[PDB]
Amino acid sequence: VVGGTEAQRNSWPSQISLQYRSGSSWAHTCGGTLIRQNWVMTAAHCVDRELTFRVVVGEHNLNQNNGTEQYVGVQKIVVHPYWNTDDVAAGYDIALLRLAQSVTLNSYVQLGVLPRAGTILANNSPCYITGWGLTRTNGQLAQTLQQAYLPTVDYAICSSSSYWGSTVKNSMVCAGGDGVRSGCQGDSGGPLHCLVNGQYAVHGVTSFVSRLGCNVTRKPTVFTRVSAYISWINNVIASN
Ligand code: NA
Repeated sequence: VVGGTEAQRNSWPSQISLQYRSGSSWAHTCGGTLIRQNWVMTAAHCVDRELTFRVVVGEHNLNQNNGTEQYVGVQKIVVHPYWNTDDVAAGYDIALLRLAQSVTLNSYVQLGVLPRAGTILANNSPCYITGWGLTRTNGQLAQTLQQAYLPTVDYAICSSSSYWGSTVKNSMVCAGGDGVRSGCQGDSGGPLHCLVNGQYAVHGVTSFVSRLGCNVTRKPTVFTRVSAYISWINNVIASN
């Protein structure tokens, strides 16, 4: 997250770190959201590679013991059936991961609340992106969980020529684009939390930014719109 600030350790209890085994160690690769005690939602493009993955919940500092982490293997990966790796702009950038064991809920570990199906945010709605992604274009991952305030940009605007044009679809949400704050590598799969009727819900799964850098004016971060996929999510979980 570029232009972010350190999150309080109990602000975003549905946030997870997806990590892969790298030699003798594990390394953070993207974010995601806990949606059942044994299911995680992330971006499809995060699990494109044939790696060994684990999920870490209750994480705050990637490089120190926080005393709150639970580590759990990924048992099954279900990517959206329409997803196509060489066409992120077509959408369907979403995947569910079944965990090997169910995690225990506490003040650091909670289920993410999803929006009702079909819900669309008005232009300029207040949202926070959270994650451990790069803190500058071509930079390094954050140690501690970061958050940034990124107001939504509605489809009519973000699909106009000076923004994303037809690369953005109605199945997506855009947020940010002020040139100071944005998502960045390592944030993919992570949540966009928006305050609706007094309650934060996860409205987006971070999907892509502009190859011209993370924080670029009029290239808001693009997220998969979770409220477009409520039935898909229910169906997968009901059938697995
Ligand atoms: Na830690």
